[PDB]
Amino acid sequence: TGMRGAFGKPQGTVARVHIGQVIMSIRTKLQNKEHVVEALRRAKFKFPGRQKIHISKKWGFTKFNADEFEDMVAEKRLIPDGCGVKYIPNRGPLDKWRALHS
Amino acid sequence: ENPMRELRIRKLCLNICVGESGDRLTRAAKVLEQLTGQTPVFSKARYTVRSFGIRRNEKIAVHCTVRGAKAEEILEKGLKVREYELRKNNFSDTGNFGFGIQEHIDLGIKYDPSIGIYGLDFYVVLGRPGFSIADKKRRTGCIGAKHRISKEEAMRWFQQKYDGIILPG
Amino acid sequence: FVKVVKNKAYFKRYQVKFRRRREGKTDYYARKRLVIQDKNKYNTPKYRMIVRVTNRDIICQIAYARIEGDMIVCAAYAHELPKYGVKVGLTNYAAAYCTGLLLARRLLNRFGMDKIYEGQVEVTGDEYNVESIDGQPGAFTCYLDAGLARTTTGNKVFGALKGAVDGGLSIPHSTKRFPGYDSESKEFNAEVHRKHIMGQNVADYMRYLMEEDEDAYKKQFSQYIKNNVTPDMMEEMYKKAHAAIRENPVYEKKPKREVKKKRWNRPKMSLAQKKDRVAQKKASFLRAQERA
Amino acid sequence: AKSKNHTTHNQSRKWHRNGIKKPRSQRYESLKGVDPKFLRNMRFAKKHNKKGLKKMQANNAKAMAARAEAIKALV
Amino acid sequence: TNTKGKRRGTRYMFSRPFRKHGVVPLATYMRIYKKGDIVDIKGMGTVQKGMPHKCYHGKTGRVYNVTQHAVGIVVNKQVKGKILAKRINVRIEHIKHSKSRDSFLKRVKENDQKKKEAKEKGTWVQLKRQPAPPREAHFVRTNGKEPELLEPIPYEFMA
Amino acid sequence: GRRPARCYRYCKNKPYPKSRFCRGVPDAKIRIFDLGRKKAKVDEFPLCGHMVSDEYEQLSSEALEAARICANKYMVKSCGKDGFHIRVRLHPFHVIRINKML
RNA sequence: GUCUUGGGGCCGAAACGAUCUCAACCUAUUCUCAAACUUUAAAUGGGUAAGAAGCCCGGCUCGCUGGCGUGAGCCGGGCG
RNA sequence: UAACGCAGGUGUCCUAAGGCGAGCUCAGGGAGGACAGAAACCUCCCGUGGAGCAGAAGGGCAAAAGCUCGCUUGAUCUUG
RNA sequence: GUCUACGGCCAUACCACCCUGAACGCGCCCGAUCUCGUCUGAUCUCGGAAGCUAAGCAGGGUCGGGCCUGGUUAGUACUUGGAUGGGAGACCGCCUGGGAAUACCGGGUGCUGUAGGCUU
Repeated sequence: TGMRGAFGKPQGTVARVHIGQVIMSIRTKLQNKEHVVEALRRAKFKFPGRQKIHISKKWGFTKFNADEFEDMVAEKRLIPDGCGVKYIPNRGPLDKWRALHS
Repeated sequence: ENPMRELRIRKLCLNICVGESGDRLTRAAKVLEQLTGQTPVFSKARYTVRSFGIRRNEKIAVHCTVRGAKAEEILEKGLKVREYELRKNNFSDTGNFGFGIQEHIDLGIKYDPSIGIYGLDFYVVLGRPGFSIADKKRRTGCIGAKHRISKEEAMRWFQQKYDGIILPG
Repeated sequence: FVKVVKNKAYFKRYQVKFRRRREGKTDYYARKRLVIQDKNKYNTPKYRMIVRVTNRDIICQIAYARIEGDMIVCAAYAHELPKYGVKVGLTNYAAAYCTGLLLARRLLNRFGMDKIYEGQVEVTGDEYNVESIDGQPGAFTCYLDAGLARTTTGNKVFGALKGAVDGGLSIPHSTKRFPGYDSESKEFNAEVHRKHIMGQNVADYMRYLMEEDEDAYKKQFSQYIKNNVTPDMMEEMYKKAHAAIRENPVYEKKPKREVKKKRWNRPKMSLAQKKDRVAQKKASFLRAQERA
Repeated sequence: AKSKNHTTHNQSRKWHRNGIKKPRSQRYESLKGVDPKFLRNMRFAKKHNKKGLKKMQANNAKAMAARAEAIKALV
Repeated sequence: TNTKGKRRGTRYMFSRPFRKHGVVPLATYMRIYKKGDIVDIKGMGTVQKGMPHKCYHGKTGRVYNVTQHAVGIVVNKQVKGKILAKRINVRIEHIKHSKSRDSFLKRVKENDQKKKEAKEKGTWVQLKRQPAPPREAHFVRTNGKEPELLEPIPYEFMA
Repeated sequence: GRRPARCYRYCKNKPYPKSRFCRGVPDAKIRIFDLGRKKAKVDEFPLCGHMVSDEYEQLSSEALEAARICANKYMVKSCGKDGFHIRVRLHPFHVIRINKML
């Protein structure tokens, strides 16, 4: 058309990553450390550039972390709900939660 | 309860949705006129749905709002056609109850060969003294929380007053 | 069920009205126009006649607004009328006129223009004129300040107005709302008004109940008969009052009592009485749940 | 015919090569735009100090002498 | 790219900050303006009459014409080489008084007060605000304690 | 044609997401962002493996389809078919334009 | 978590009584975004003010402004 | 503050859709009522703009700038 | 201590609830001759004082939702100015200076002007 007016029309869809963004994430038993660490490098080959691989300190997909997590579940501040855990703070009317359940 | 809580009929509203304007409606206003003695008003259309026979601002229905002593006697005749019998789905969750009657003559109207075949709709608004404070203009407010009408609080007043009962449905 | 209207987000996105309109007492559309001065009249105050009716009292005030709060030049409550010679009926139309007559007289007696600007004693069909001398006594003015803007011929607030103008104030108005104004002929009458202004309709009302039924009469006016006031003296009592208001418009501001620091509901609960008590209150309600 | 469009980047040198950035703030700014009703009066107040000799400053003359006599006693 | 217009790009300029919609609070109106004092122009979107043009949203001047509902202003808006003094007319409920000059008329009073109070000390207390001096050497007490030994932390790669 | 991902690798345009002002965008070649045993409670898998980017770049949604399969295709052979849990923590939003100029 | 639901159905009232079972919903949670979305919100940046064009008193003038105030303007006097 | 950058609109429309004043409050949702049903009309409740204001989009607004009424033509003449 | 009328700031003033009331001070309220508007004296308007704090309103409470102000997040993000600094490049470290926001964790829940009452 001679570039007399060249605004592209869409095709495909892309996603951006910043330095430190987390592309892909896997959950597994603690005995499968090696199965995770190398399956990801198997995945690493289908991506431009280079990505570091390390095993997180965060229990599961939760916001909360390594082996202090089992205390709070026992301490009754978190409760397991499906793929995640609800934080039970104290600003909520816990005198109407403890009255409901200790 | 105490003297400041006695339940009363704030108002009672009657209407006929005749469906199409012209003559059948302007006959219908007579039926209400024969009943309560107050000049009724015609309610036009809010929307136009052609699967009824209605047009925008076509005069569809005539309604009325009786009040006070006049209301209570109209309810006495109105309830009698239903022989003081109702159901537990006739009492709204906001403390109102209603019903209908299939023919106008059953209240005390006199049939005439010029009169058509009309029914009409009943609906009773309970209330307690102080419920006008939600309408005042100079200074307004809410109605309350323990002074409102629950679902049950409507039924137990109705049952004792007009002797009737409610058949579960 | 369907989504609740009041979410945690709904409150975040809220916008309270101005407080006085939230309680419903002040109209902030009829204040922008009935209060604000123009900017080339820099500090010349603008006076309003705040006339309010309550279930058992009539309030009249004259005010001019400031950048912080209002300024009240004078006020004449209607429940001081037992002082002057009238006892029964303060929400009467005539009672309002007794208020509007006093408010002017007390205000004018403050400012030294009491001896002048008197107007008619009792007839209301005309405006009342002024004189202006620069930096010297003359030509008072104000504007009517109705509350929730209800204004239909015969309204009680227009009892004060005819009182104000006859009192000595000059209020721009029109005799289009004095009761007795025929709604469809648009004529000055001043006679039906003269009865309304003097309470002669109430005196007719009790003469109306006399013929028909005393039993209904007792239910209505049980405290007219207490400290007996019969219809035949009704206009006579008021004629004394309008005379009475003139000689003694001044106010003396009866003195107040001495406080023993009373409180009957509960103390004003501050941070500590909140912080420590409620930190207990949990530790108390906590104790019940571990004991059962 | 086909050609290049502009660019604007010496706008700041020419800008400040000369050029004083003040409007010459001045006493006695002209009365152009004032309210005519207001201005008519201030034209009258001037008019009745610029007219005559006996009415106005005969009051000014007396008051000044008191200003003359009062201040001197202090020295 | 876009084009000329009276209000172009004033989507946020006149946007009534986003927890305040409704009638302008009435302490805007009783504020009396007078010839020769300093105002700062600020656009408001509830008024729509006499709004200052977008170029004047922030420039300050002094009011020379006080009318019933509005106050003419002398403002400094610059075309390329010429910082003009342009007269505009705005409604009162846009602009507000400036606290800049009042921070000066506050110190004018005190400086003349101190000087007149010091006509009996015989010395001249010092003029305005020598700039911030150096920090005026002193001691530091540290007896009984010891400073902490700071050191860098090791590298921990988070997710 | 091919349009190799060398062209759209850097991040050199303002975000241009699928909205009312950009119509005709296709659907991304990735659609299933979670796979494995999804119902697993948080008690189950406490070893969360991550993959983290290191270049401020763009990843084509073509790749995320094949990276998800490639890492999934291994874990299935290693752990089982309900022994892990995979979540792609990246979504393709920023549509990218093309122009045919022949 | 239970209302219209289904799909598989059971009974033959009828099964969102119950119970399997998915589901549109609601409830709290969670993954990721926005140049033409935004509660918050910098760095850099834009006007002003930094005294005699002032500070302060006494008096006079008006066809505008009105409680008696006036706002504008004129004179005069001490401190730059 | 630019490009044959982007997503759009205009060459019109109004005796009211201008000017006042008054009285109301919208969108949406729930529960109840003869025919009446998801979808007419009647009542109550919740309802910070989620509606509407001619149209493009942005801004603005709830005892309005929205809706309905009653009167009118400030859509007039002349200076800057 | 508090209320009434008119307000300034316009949520620390809101919202959900629950508890108690400091002359009818505000209201609930009893009626429709007259003024006045309605289909309806429910609203609006007008005339009163037989009752009533139950409701409005005020005060308090909720390990409340909200709201204001703090704290950690963080000297992180971001950035004015410099380099013949690294890196093929994406970008990044440094010097000079300026410097935020959620999650999360605490504290607070009206101040007050003029005029007028009450000591219940």
